[PDB]
Amino acid sequence: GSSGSSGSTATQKLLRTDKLEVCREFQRGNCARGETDCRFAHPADSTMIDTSDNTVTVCMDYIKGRCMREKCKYFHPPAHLQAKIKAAQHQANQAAVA
Ligand SMILES: [Zn+2]
Ligand SMILES: [Zn+2]
Repeated sequence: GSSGSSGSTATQKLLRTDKLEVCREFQRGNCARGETDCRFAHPADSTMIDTSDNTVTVCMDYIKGRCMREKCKYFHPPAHLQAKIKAAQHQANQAAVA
């Protein structure tokens, strides 16, 4: 076979929704809005963080309201947030801009 047509651009082609951008301030302890008034998730453990993208996985089950996965090892976002994501899946209208 070809075994590699071409690698001009080094980047995959896909998109996920279970990815929360970890805050930069909180990490050091500067964020005042907190995971509550802050859109970015605040990892308390700060262990499942990738220094490559700086994003944490999102528990799909939990989002639905029932999280009983096997040894759930994903971040659990707050209520306000949990929704922000849900809406995305369920076709709906968007609010104005800030
Ligand atoms: Zn924050
Ligand atoms: Zn979970």
